Amino acid sequence: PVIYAQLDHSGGHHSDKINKSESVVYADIRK
Amino acid sequence: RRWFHPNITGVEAENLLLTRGVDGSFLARPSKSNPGDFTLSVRRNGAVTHIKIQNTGDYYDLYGGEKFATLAELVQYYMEHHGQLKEKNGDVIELKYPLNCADPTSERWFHGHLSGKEAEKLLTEKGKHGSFLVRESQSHPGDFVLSVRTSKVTHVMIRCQELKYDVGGGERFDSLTDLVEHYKKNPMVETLGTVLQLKQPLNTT
Repeated sequence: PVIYAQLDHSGGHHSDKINKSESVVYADIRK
Repeated sequence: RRWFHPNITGVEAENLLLTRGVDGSFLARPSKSNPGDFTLSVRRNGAVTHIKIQNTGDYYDLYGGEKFATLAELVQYYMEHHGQLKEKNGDVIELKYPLNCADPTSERWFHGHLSGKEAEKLLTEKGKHGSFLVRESQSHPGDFVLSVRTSKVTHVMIRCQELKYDVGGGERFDSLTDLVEHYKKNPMVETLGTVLQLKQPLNTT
């Protein structure tokens, strides 16, 4: 079936934080 | 943009990339092998490669590498940073050309990929009381959002599952347009009490 790549994440440098952007809040709706 | 295809497996992704795509075309889609995960499917050298996207609930990554709060941020990063997607023999995987998925509606109140903050800016600058738009959810790939100006901007998640659309588990609709029309005639109201009238669309440009 569907086969997936084995990535190489070694080499260079990567951050350890979660890259995030400013987000909005989603309202609650009355039923 | 428009690289996210909600309703497809890797086999269908391969069909789309080999028929409509070129080398460098790519898309994202849900994972079938691990429900909850996502996948990139990328055309390279006349064949398709699939890349697993881990979704921990706090971030997305490629089982390693940089971590991202949203799927769109992961995709954007790997489009913009050449050489960071590589296999063990050194072969680079390049995300060059989004293979576009058709929009769920043709109406001009649908803004496609538009962040929540971008939508708030749009509604505060160009909108009036009761102005509204619909956009893709960034935090829930495959879902949508009704953003309404009332001054504040309110965002209402629209769940999309099995080609049906609903708000908060309420009445379900066969299309985005049907849902919007309904809630124009029957304005929803927040729990805090604010009535979200859909008075006029804020149209794309």
